[PDB]
Amino acid sequence: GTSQWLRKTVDSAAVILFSKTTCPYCKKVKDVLAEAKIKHATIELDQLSNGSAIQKCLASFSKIETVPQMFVRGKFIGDSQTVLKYYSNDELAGIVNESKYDYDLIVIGGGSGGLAAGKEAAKYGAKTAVLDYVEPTPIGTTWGLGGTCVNVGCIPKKLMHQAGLLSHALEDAEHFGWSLDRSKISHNWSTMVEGVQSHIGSLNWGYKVALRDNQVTYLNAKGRLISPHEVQITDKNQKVSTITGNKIILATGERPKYPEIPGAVEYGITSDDLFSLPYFPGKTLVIGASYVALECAGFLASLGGDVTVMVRSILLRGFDQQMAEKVGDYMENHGVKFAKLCVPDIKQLKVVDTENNKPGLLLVKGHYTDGKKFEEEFETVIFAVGREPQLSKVLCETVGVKLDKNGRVVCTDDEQTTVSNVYAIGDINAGKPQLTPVAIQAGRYLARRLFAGATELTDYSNVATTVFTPLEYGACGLSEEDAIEKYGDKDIEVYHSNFKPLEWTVAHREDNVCYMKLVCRKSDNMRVLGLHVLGPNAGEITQGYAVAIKMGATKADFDRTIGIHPTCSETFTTLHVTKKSGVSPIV
Amino acid sequence: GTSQWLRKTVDSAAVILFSKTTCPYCKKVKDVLAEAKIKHATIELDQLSNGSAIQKCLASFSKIETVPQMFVRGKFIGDSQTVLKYYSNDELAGIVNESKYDYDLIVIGGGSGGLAAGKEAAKYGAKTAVLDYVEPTPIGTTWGLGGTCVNVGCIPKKLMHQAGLLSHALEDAEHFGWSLDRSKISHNWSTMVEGVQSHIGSLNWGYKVALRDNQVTYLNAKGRLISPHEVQITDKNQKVSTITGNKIILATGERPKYPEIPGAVEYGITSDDLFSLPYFPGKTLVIGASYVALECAGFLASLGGDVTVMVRSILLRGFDQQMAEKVGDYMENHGVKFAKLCVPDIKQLKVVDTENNKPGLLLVKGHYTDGKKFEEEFETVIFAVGREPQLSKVLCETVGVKLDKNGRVVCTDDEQTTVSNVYAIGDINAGKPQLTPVAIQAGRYLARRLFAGATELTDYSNVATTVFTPLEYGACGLSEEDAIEKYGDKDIEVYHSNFKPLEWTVAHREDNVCYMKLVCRKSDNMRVLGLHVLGPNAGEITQGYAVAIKMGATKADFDRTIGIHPTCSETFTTLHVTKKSGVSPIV
Ligand SMILES: Cc1cc2nc3c(=O)[nH]c(=O)nc-3n(C[C@H](O)[C@H](O)[C@H](O)COP(=O)(O)OP(=O)(O)OC[C@H]3O[C@@H](n4cnc5c(N)ncnc54)[C@H](O)[C@@H]3O)c2cc1C
Ligand SMILES: Cc1cc2nc3c(=O)[nH]c(=O)nc-3n(C[C@H](O)[C@H](O)[C@H](O)COP(=O)(O)OP(=O)(O)OC[C@H]3O[C@@H](n4cnc5c(N)ncnc54)[C@H](O)[C@@H]3O)c2cc1C
Ligand SMILES: COc1ccc2sc(N)nc2c1
Ligand SMILES: COc1ccc2sc(N)nc2c1
Ligand SMILES: COc1ccc2sc(N)nc2c1
Repeated sequence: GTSQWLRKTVDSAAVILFSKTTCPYCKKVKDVLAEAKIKHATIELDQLSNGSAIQKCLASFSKIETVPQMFVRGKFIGDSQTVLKYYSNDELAGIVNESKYDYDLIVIGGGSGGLAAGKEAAKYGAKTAVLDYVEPTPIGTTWGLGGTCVNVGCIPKKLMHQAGLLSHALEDAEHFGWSLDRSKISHNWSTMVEGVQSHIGSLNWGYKVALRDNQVTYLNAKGRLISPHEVQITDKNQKVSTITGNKIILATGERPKYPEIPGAVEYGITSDDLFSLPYFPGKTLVIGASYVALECAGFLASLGGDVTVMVRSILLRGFDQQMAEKVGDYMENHGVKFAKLCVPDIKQLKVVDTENNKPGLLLVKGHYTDGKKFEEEFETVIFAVGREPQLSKVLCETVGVKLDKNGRVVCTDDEQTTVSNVYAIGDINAGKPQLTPVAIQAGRYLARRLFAGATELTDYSNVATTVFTPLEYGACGLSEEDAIEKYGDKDIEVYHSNFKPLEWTVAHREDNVCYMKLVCRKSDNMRVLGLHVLGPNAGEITQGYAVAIKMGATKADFDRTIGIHPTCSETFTTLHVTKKSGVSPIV
Repeated sequence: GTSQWLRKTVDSAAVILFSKTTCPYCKKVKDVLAEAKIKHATIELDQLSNGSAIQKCLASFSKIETVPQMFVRGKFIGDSQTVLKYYSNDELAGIVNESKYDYDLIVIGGGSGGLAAGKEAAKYGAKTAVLDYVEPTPIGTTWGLGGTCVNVGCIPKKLMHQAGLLSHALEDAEHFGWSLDRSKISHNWSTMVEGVQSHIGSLNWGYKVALRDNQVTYLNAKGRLISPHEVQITDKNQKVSTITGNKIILATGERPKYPEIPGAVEYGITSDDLFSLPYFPGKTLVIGASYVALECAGFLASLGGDVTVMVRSILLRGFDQQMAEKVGDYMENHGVKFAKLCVPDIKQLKVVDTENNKPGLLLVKGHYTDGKKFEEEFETVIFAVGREPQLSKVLCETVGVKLDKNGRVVCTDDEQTTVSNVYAIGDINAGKPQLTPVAIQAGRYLARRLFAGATELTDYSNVATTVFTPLEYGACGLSEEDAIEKYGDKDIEVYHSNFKPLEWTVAHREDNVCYMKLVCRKSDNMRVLGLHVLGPNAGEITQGYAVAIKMGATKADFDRTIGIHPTCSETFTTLHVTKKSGVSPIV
């Protein structure tokens, strides 16, 4: 119990001090360590409810039972007299840098999860390397340190969403008394992209500064795991070499898929290319119906573009389908065209005009599921048909790391792979939600367990989401159809209501488009199984409720909490119309 | 136990059926009542924990132990056969309408609490009257049904705040690529007031339709309680008469105070006048430092006004003072001027030009707390120095209703006054938070206890708030200073952090002005005592966390919950810097 924890903690910690807050000999050792600039984990036994047992177990390692005790990479170094001995004899620095491997930790992948893991590990004295390389897109697009979210994901996507939201702010301003004329105003794409990219550039720089300031080695090189402890690296001159590490974290993420049709790779683009594109896409086809497809089509339409979305089967597969349909109906009422039940079978009519900064022109041919034909011209074609890893590029098959049928890494609930010193975090961890805050939490918590004796695991259940379509959609927990499948229709009650933002009244916007519902379990005290909201600032609205759902909130907890007025979120505190009653949810 | 609940329910309900969902005899009685358009409460005994105990207890009133049993105003009326007998002989309508009083319920006051109480009561067959009258301001301002929030409070105040927020949307849009020039755009006060007043008028009418469709008698008349059951009314022609009622709900609210100085009533205005003012206020002095004072000064400055606030001592007395200082510092940096530690001693220079729609001109003279003098000219002077009831107008002292030293009604935890059939709700209920959703919950919950046999009480603790200053401030729970005073400094831990909205990056707004903190109790598992956030959309951010705080959230609950990215709210899920540590909170 305690003894198995202590043995795991001593074996993998890089530099660790066992201590008590009240001991002057411990304080004496602490003072020497960072005077020598030695980072290390510390465990204060007088703060743990079974530190008495832990203190006894230490003797199995050191032959002594007192504090302080200092260890390095699994070996007892000494008590207070001995550490100080090594200090004044100039032997300490070499003791703490002695290692079987080049690094205590090698992280393959410099994105959301890998940067978080690497920085946290270095805080506790682990000698750490972070490797990052960006394979160019088929047209040559590349970018800096930070991963998919920072460069070609959450950050530029929401900034362009905000640019689209501002179009309605300009419209609304007239009704609130401002003198501008919305009809005489236009949008400049390249001015937007320049501002977005300047912010991304400050993030690239900020990450390189942060790794420097934590004493992390950053290598802009491609990594490949060739045995449990050996990582082969290839740098920008094609020089190949091998570095070794005790623990390995795989954190290499995914890249967009292309469909296997003529012309797709040659003449289309993906989200990887869109966020730094030097010309306005113009008339655009988006192929796909994921949240990436709908978000990109949405802001393009708000920025003045002529936009079509070609949908294989349904919108937002895997999300609540009543909410998916309301999301799409709103988009279709504000500009976006949909080619439903349709797939592509791409021809080039004009080459991209790199000089004058203009798109080319394309003929797209496809068919509907009944066999009728699709044929139309577009200036830009964007594929948003899913994302995949390519771990046969990162991971030799002889190492023994097990993958699933989709090519993701099969892990235990502490992120361990089938190779005992190798872990995986982020989008490549099979079965986990593919989100930046999850990858960050998993990375930081894993670093603390490896190098500071922590025990807390990452909790992957009921993680809230937000889809940033022109009208935003936040959710936490089960869809209504999943809840019914799991418990049966008679054990599920659904409370719901339309609402109108107060900001929308003077602006003459729609009365009954925003919507929210709570999906509850009758036989478990009306437990809230899932929460759904369509409306402005849906992410801000949803976040706080995710804490209450984590704690097991019921309908009664929502009723006894009082609202804040005037807000959209307060509508969750007075819900009363049930779906079974058949009463209308309009307001 | 069960005995005394049943007695209370029978004596108080207007029309109540005791039933079981499975019984076809109950189904037949319900249908008769529905056809005769008789509204009633229903208690389904087969869905209560001790419904079997109630069923035998009903014998004390009816001499029968069976179901259905119908009661009217405390009298047993009959079982299925007997009720059908009265229906067949055309005797039912007179039985259900006969009462010792004109009304089952008279509500004095047609505002947030009063309208909610009256509509809820009528849903269970209580015969209800709602009285409302708006005594004009000193310059003659008056308005329609709905109360302070609807007409001169939360609704018009947040609509003008939105108009002010749009000035920053206009500035921001240039940086996101839109071609307007904020420099050549102006604001028209009267166009704004017209749109706001048109929405308020749709609410006045909506409340009159709602009362009609619930069979509630609405009298636009001044009401005065002269004995426990007698209400004297005065109408628009000064015709005086008396109506009687079984239960009485006092819900008359408050009005703004004026300071006792020359010129104040003659030449100043209050928030009561501001929201329909026919001319732009111009150079404005706001006297006071409550949330009303600051919210009004904030949007006036954003609309292009020259605004000064005169502060007697501190900003936002009663709120967290660190937070209040950050609110005031933001307004000072964005154009509001402050005259600190200063009170007024008002002179007319120009009379309001009612013809060409222009303000007058005033001289304000005052003095600072050390003795220096204040003297300066303003076009409009707005007093926001508090609000008070005047129950001497509403309530004869001989009736016996206890008031406190401030003139508010002293109530038990079920809103009962010292006169057993008289209740008080909303802003006049002493010691309760003076907020619109509180009044609505109190009113709806009380009507159900009186007329449908409900037992749930209103919970007044940890009610969340939002101050809609130009940068908004949301809170739920204790201020930091109140926590320290109640538990001691050694037992309080404070986690805090600055943040920057992603929307502010491309717009080049400030890096370290938004701010958030959690105030926690160490010896109670790091219980979250209070939550505070300064930033955009603060009310949307805070609302959901109020459910978690109601359920007893700890810091570990905030830590194990995952963030939604990119949002402002997610910063709460990863807080780690403590105030004790001395580490900077900047980003
Ligand atoms: C358009 C879009 C929008 C999104 N919006 C959101 C959103 O709003 N909110 C949200 O929570 N999530 C969002 N996501 C998801 C989010 O981007 C991912 O979940 C997150 O980036 C995953 O982090 P990661 O560390 O697992 O991988 P990544 O961030 O992809 O990092 C992996 C890194 O490793 C590098 N690498 C790969 N192979 C090697 C190798 N052999 N050697 C060295 N380096 C290598 C990659 O080039 C990359 O830099 C979005 C994704 C997309 C595509
Ligand atoms: C400027 C301002 C801004 C505010 N903003 C907010 C906000 O953002 N959020 C929030 O939660 N709260 C806000 N409030 C507070 C909110 O308005 C009040 O808490 C709420 O209106 C109180 O409701 P009530 O039912 O107690 O009284 P009221 O809403 O004031 O209604 C009482 C009614 O009774 C009438 N009456 C009085 N005497 C008699 C009589 N003798 N006979 C007949 N009728 C009579 C009055 O004229 C009035 O119409 C704000 C208040 C102000 C002043
Ligand atoms: C549609 O109305 C809007 C949209 C976006 C924004 S950003 C801001 N400050 N105000 C608004 C108002
Ligand atoms: C930094 O640029 C790089 C880094 C590593 C590699 S491995 C390869 N094949 N090309 C590159 C380019
Ligand atoms: C316009 O409606 C009214 C209603 C009641 C009264 S009592 C009074 N003094 N004036 C009025 C006006």
